[PDB]
Order: sequence, then structure tokens, then C-alpha cells
Amino acid sequence: ERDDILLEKLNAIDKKLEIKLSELDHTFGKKGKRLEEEIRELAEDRNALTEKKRQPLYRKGYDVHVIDVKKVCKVTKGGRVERYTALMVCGNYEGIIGYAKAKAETGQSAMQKAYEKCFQNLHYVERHEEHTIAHAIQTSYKKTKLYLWPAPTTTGMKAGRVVKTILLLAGFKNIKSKVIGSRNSYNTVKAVLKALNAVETPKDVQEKFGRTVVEK
Amino acid sequence: GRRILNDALRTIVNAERRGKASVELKPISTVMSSFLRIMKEKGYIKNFQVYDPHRVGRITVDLQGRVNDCKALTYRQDVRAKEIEKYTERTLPTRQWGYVVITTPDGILDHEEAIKRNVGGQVLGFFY
Amino acid sequence: QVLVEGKAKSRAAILNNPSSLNALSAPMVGRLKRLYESWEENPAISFVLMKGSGKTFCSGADVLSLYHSINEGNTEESKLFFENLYKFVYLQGTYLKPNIAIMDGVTMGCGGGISLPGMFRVATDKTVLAHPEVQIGFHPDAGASYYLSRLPGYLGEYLALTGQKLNGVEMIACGLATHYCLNARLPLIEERIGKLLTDDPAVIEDSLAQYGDLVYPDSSSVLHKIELIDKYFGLDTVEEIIEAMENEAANSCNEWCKKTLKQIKEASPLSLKITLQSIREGRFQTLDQCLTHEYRISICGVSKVVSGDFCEGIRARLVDKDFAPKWDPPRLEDVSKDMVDCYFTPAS
Amino acid sequence: VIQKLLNTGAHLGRRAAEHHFKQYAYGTRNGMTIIDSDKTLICLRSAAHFVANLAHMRGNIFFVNTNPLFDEIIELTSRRIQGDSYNHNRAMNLWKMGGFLTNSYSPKKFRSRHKKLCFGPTTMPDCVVVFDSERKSSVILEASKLQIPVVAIVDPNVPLEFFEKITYPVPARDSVKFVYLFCNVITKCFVAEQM
Amino acid sequence: GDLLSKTRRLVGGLATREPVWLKAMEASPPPVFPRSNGKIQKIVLPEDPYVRKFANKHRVYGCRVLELKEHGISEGDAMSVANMEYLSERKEMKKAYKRL
RNA sequence: UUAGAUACCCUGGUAGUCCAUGCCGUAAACGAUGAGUGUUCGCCCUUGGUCUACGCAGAUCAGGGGCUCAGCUAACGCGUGAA
RNA sequence: GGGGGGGGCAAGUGUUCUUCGGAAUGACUGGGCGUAAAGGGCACGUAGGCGGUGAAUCGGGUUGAAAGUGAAAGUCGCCAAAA
Repeated sequence: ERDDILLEKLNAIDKKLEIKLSELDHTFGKKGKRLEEEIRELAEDRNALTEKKRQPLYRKGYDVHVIDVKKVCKVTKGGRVERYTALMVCGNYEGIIGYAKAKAETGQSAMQKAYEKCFQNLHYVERHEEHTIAHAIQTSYKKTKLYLWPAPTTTGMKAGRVVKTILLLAGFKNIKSKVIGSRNSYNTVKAVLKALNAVETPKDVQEKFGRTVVEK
Repeated sequence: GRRILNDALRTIVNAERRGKASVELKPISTVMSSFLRIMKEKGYIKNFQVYDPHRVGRITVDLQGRVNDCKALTYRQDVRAKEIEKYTERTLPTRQWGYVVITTPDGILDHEEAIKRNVGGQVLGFFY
Repeated sequence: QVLVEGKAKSRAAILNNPSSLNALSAPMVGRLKRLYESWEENPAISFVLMKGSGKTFCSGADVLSLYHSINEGNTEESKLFFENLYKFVYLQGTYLKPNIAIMDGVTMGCGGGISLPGMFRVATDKTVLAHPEVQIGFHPDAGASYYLSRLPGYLGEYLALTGQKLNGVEMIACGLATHYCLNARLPLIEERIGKLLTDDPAVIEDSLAQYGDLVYPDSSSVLHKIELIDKYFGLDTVEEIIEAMENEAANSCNEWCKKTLKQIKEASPLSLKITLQSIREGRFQTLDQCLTHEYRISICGVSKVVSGDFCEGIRARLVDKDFAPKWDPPRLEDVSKDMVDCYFTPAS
Repeated sequence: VIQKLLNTGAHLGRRAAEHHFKQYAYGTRNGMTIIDSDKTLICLRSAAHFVANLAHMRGNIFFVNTNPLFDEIIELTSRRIQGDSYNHNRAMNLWKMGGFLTNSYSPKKFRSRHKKLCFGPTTMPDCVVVFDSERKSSVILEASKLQIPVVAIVDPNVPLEFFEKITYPVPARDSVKFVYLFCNVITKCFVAEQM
Repeated sequence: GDLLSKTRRLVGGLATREPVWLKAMEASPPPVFPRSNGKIQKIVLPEDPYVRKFANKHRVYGCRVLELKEHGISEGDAMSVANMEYLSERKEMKKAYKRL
């Protein structure tokens, strides 16, 4: 059905290309008697062509991961302008974690206006044994720093809130982590992202010789 | 530990992340030659041809392109053989890897060779 | 110790001994066997590679050591050398993953024997190949009776018996070399081949043919060697070939037949029989049975030295001097029709 | 080899020093730098192969040019060849400009088509192939954004912010000969290829 | 990850669905070269120190200094006989190019 | 001059400025950037040395000054570092 | 503030005092000092720290092994009884 409607929209846009190419290539002569149709069918092309990039909003362009949210209230001062900013994080418990950030005019509207963009710009994290991370690592954003140490299988998640709700639905279960410096939100996000993407698992460390045993 | 050592190691690291592939270090040393070789046969470089055994000083090291932060210690400190199991936890990736390099009476080791031979000495460098 | 270079997904077990010209000993071949039996069941490694040293790729098989270790009379000291070269080359053939080999030096004797039964083979201008074991008293051994038996009409019976040079252009023309390159720009393809995180051969072949087969321009290599040979080496028995060549102590092309005459005369007579006991038999069998085929011959013509001289070649060629030693008490004139089966007995 | 003779005749390996890369220069001649023409040819091998393979799935290509010296050389292609659309070839004639390749599904509705063209076609080009100096930068940026591979001619003049996020660089270096037939190689390709 | 391997890891860990250029992208890797240092060597024709000083006088010597270096292994100051030969070739060539 | 004027505006005008020797010992004593050593993509300059010159510069040192690849920085920005 | 209703704890609850953590808020582990607090006006030089190479020797530091001691209680592992 997906391909059905895709090529169908393509049929629409192909009749668009046809007639509008014809009209364009008739530049020569009297003006109105082609421009009327010009405007009509181009407006039609708009209505149809934008529905492709419309689709991602609700049904597809929407997987079955889970999402979580952030939000604050920016300002402009032409009079006393007020708006809303909001953040979202998608994750599937296997580790595909992604996020997104966008603005709107009211809370639920901003939550929404990201609810269909969190599913783009995806980065894929490699959770070592389905419960924890491959090693210890420090990683810093501009002025937020981060420390990741694994734990053996039974402790549990020892992290904060903004970092817990990422290491949770990435698929980790026994990480201990320390974020230090700025206690901001959107830097801890993208700090976790600049961090987890930094771990080089033994698959990676086989960047040179040596099969790295696990100690059994 | 000296500072010409720190110098050799940092010149290595900075040439690496600059992207050149073959460098030359003027003030050479035996503890530095040993360390270049140690890195080599642990994998981190490609050739380490020292030139003048005496009286002049020149090494030409040609490099692979691995991570290599490898800070070279300055303030001496002991290392027994049974203390590495906890001391090499203060490298960058505390758990996984990096080879704290130790000096012994039986030649300059790394921490694997050390904890095998059950010999000690003094720390000199790191690996990441 | 053999030089294991472990790049990302391209391990390469480069045996070497630049004092022994990159010759081969039982330890070296056995260690390579260990490496390959380990690598076969490995998800990490993708393919395997074969290199040498700065001078040459492969030269000799320590048969000097084998005479010095057979003048005493221990069966196993030689039977094991040969068993673990044979089963080695069988493995070489039977491996689950691609096998690249490089050639620049004087690959000789068993030189190509390790390499060719793999996937790909890169040559160089100064690659120079021959198989003078008939000139030690021995035979082209361990699958040479495969990768030469399969060849243009009566051309393997040129190569093995006489033992002429096989250089780069020659091997890319005659398909002995799968690809060709230049010396100073070989690591150029080495890193290209190493960094690839790819599995199926169908794409490594393309990535290497990038810098693989790009010159076939020969105008004097085998231009008419083919039909020069189709007159003589298309006969039945070595002595008939050479008698027709004595008839071809000719007038026009003689500057060709004279030198091949001498090149053959530099070889033992019964061994000049075993080379045809090799090819004109293995031109239709596979490699593990052409392997055991030469295996019985190798174990026999060393212990059961009854008419050839397996040790005088060793004693002269290297030890004394490359003067033709007296490997020919019964020259080809009187070589029993059953001398070759007196070698080839344990066919059972 | 003989092809290297031909490249060397093609006034190509030599171009003034405005460089960030040196993996390429055979030397210099004080008014030129000589790149490694064998590397030139090897780059051509790889990229042309890539396009002739992408063929085997028939994915849209959408060349890009803005310096109309090649205009004729290129226009012999992209119409009845490759993309096959002469009408789109007219977009390419007068394109690269506006909201591009990432907000491709823009309205753009307002024409008032007085001595304007205003094409605005829309479909994901699964690979890009360009050749000009710098005005086209939007295509490179947006391709790198949306993970679209690119083939591009790079002279010594290329900032790192392009030279490193464009795959498949053809360091051809157009120079004293200016624009000469090159694209006829990719003309060979994709035609008498798709079987 | 790099533009070529990022995408592979992505699709393998099943982030997004496959692009239509992947099988060909891997089949035609990018043309990498050995990582070399700075120092673009100044490369020179062996016959530099005289063409500069001779085109001063009067292309063809820009390569005929080779046909002079060939005997240059025992050349004392054969610059004079070289410029003489150049006089000869120019004399005859311009006789011809005025007869045309 | 102003509501008023210790002021700014005008005209006078000593101490002070200057020299000799002494005393203080402070300034936004401000590249608001301690001192030193090694490694770093270039271009533009430029003060004074050096080598090489054959139409003309090319090279090499010490400095002083912009502009930049990268690197860093909360932000500006520096990059003879604030790498 | 009063009436009702509900949460958290529970023979205990709540306030204050008291000390640590959070507090990287004295940063050895675990900072800074251009514009935010913080580079001295500048140097000299005393201790003091730290600081080239290769060859030799000694064995103080260093380091390998043994015994003595490092009270018992305590922390901790196990074990068992005890509720």
C-alpha cells in the first residue's frame, strides 16, 4: 500500500510535470490564455506533492519505539512575546536512541511538533551484553562532562534523571554514571549522545591485530 | 622521569592527530628507544629506526595512526608487582585496556609482562 | 618466528628468514598450519594473505637440511616434513576464505606451491619462477602437477621438466598471475586490500582489479613457444621428446632447442622420467589425489634411492658446486620402464 | 599507461598551488603542481564503477553544473542518457539555486513566469555528480547532511569542510586546457551497461 | 563513523532502511592513498641552470639541453657550441620559414 | 554663565612643569594575558643578518604586524595560543 | 485558619542542635586566574623544586623471596548456632 500510494502520487506529479512542461515550453505569444491553467495546475501540484513529506507525521514516519520529552519557555520582546521550546528522545530498548528539538506556541503543540521529528537523525548505540556498557569512559560537551562505568549485572542503573531516562530506554540495566559540571538539561542530552557514541567495543578494538578475549 | 621523554611521546601524539606519517626526534634515549619498541610490538606504530647509537642523537619513527595519547610520567613513584591490579585501574578506560608501562631490573616491561614475571619497578607511561 | 601482520580484517602470516632466503622448514610450515587451522573457524578474520621479505618471496625447501637429516636413517624426520607440506597445500586449496598471494622475488622449487591453490596472485616485473627439483634429483612436487598439468597444450610438460623462468608479464599473459603491479606501488594496493570491511570475493576482486590486470602487451614472451613446443613436447615419453630434439639439433631455431637441451641435461635421468610420471598422469586428476600421488613419490624416491641420486644434487648444487653431479649412473638410455613404478610402488 | 600518456596530453595533472591535500602532488613547477595522474585514473575507476553499479538498480543521478563551459559536453548527457529527462536537463541548465534538496518539497508555487524558468522538480537523488568551482556549495552541504554520496571534481582549492565530507573525489584539476571532453567516459558508462 | 561505514553500521543495527546506493558504494570504495607528510617536493628537470640563461639569448633549447647534457659528462663550457648549434638550427629553420 | 554655580566658558595668575642631587615606591605599571621548553596547515607582509643569483629572485635566521586550516572558548575571540 | 478527604512513614513520628554527603563549593582522586574572583610593575638571586646523552662501577633508594611484629574487639568473607 505504501508503494501503491507512492507511485500514485508520482502519477499525479507526472501529469503535473507533463502539462507544466508543455506550458512553460510555450513561452512565445499571448500571456493569459496559458497562465490561468498554469496557476491552477501548479496549485494542484503543491497540494499533492507536499503530501509525501506530509505522511511522516502520524502513521509512518512513526515507528513503535517510546519517546520522552523536555520543554522550556523562550521569549522575544517586541511586546511581551512568549513561545515554547521542547525536546524529545526516542528509544526502543535495543538501542537506536535519537532525539529532536523544536519550538511552537504552546506546550502540547511543541511536544507534538517534535513527536514526529524525533524519528529522524538517528544514532545507534552498542549495548554490550544487553544490560550494560562496554567499559569506562569520560566524555565532555562544551561545559558538561560525563563518566560511564559499567556494573556487574545486578546493581542497577545508578544515574540521575535526564541521563537515566536515556540509559534506561537505550537498553542498559547496570550502568553507573556521573555527570558533572553544568546541571543543565539539553547539555546532558547530547552529552549522553556524545558519550555513548564514544565507546569502542572489542569489535572496534579489533582495529588492529588481536582477538580480545573476554576472560570467560 | 625525564621531560625529553614526555617530549618524544607528545610529539608522537601531535604528529599523529595532525596526520603526518613519519617524524624525527633529536634528543634520543635508551628508555625512549625501549618504549618506542614496546608500543611497536604491542601494535601502536610501524617502524622506529634509531640512527646514531652514541654521541649524537637521532630517531626516525614512522607511524600507523592509532589512538596514542600516552603521557610520559615525570614525578617518579614505586610500583610493586602486586599493586598493579589496582593501580592500572587509573588509566583512561579504567576497566578495558591501556598498558601502564613499568620499569624493572629485568628490562622495561608493560603491566601484562610484569604481573606475569612478578617483578616490579616504577611507572613511566600510559596507553590511550 | 613468522611475521603476523594483523590489520583490521586482513591478517597476513608472512613466514620469513632473510638469512635462509625465505626457505621453508618443517617448523615454519607447521606454524603456518597452526595459524590457518585457527583462522578457518573465525568470525573476525575475513581473508588471508601471503607475502615474503624485501628480497624474495619463496626459495627452496631446506632439502639440504633434509639430506643432512636423512644421511642417518630416520623415516619420520622426512616423512613428517613431506606430510605437513602436503596436507598444508591441501588445506590451502580447501580453505573457506579468500587467499591473496604476492610475488616479487625468485619464487622457486616449491615457491608457487604454497601460493597458487588459493584465490588471487599478484606479480611484479622482477618475479622469476621455475621448479628445478628434477635438477636436484627430485620432482616438481605438491600440486605443481596440478597448476602446471592444467595449462595450454603440452606447456606444463615444458615448464616442469625443463624448469624455465616465469616472470610477471608471462604469468599475466598465460594466466599464471591473476593480476600484476609494480614494486614501489604494491603497498598502495596492500593497504587498499587491508582496510576493506568486505566479505564476498565478488567485490574484493573488483577492488583489486582496480589496480590488478591492466597490462598484457608482450611481443616476445610465448609468441611462438606454443607451436615450437607442439612439435616436440607433444610426444609420449621423455626420451622420445629428447630424441626428436636431438633430431632438432636443427639449422634455424637451433638457438632454442640447444638451450632447452642443456637445461634438461642439467637434470637427473630417472628424475627426467618422474616429471612425466607426474604430468602425463596428473593432467586429469584433482589436487588431493595428485597430492597423495606425489606423496608416495616423495617418500619413495628419498628412502628407496635405488637408481636416481636424491642426495648428489644436494651435495653439489648448494654444498659443493652447481656442477651436474653424477645423478645419472643409469642415464635415460637405460632407465628401466619399471624404475618409475619402483618409485611408484605403494600405489595400492 | 597509454591512457596516462593521454591524460598527460590532457593539460590536466598540472594546476597552481591552492592546496590542503598533498597525498597527490608528484611535485611542483612554480606556476603548476603535478598531481599523480595514476591516482587520477584510479579515482575515475572507482567512481565510474560506482555509477555503473548504481545503474544495476537504476537510481536517479541528477548531475550538477554552473560554469557553462562544459554546458555542451554535459548536455550531450542527462537527456535520453542517465536521468534521461531533457526537460529536467533544462532545470539543471537553470538550477542549483533556491530551497534545495532538503526542503525539496517546498511550495515554490509563485511563478509570474515573466522571463523566468522556475522548475522545481522533486525526487531523492540517490547519488550526486557535480563539476564546477564553488557556487554550488548548497548541493554539497545538503548531500552531506542527508547522507547522499557525491562525486565531485576537486582542485587544490577545496576547503576541508568539503574535501572531507565529499566521498569519491575526482581530483581532475581542470587547468590551461580549461574544459575538455571528460564526461564521455561516464557517457560510455550506463549506456551499453544496463542489460 | 565515516560516511561509508557509519551507514553500514546504521543499517546493520537496523536504524533506518537501506539506501539504494549501498551495494554499489561498497563495490566501489573510495580511492584512498598512503598518508604522507607535507613537503611537496620541488621537482625539476635536470637541465635547469642554462635554459633560464639561454631563452634570455633567443622552446626547443628547453629540451635540447638534454641533447647537450648527453655529452655533458665531459662538457667544459660547451654552452658556446650549444648556442652555436642553436644558431645553426635557427638559421636553417628561418631560411625555410622565409622561403615558405 | 544659572533657580543657584565652588564648575564647565574668558581674562589674570603662584605652587608645579625644567636642572642639580637626595626621599618616596606607587598608575587602567593594561597584549586587562607570570616565566620557561618542546611539537603545530598555510598565506600576506615587514626590520636587520646570512647563503644562492643571472632578470629575479630563491633560500635561510632573528624579530615586529595582520589573515587563516585546525584546536580550544559559557560567549566574544586567539591562533608569537587563549592549541 | 477551621470541616471533610487523601499521601508518607509507624510505636513511633516532627521541629531545632549537632557532622558528613549532594558540595568538582579548597578539586591528590576532583578546578581555575583574557574579558567573570583571582598573573605580582618588573626583573636578580637564596635556599627549594625540576632539569642532556652514551660508557663503567656500587648497591642507598628501588625491587624479589623468608621469619618477627603489626594487642584483642572493629571493618570485611565464609561458616555455623540466634531470633
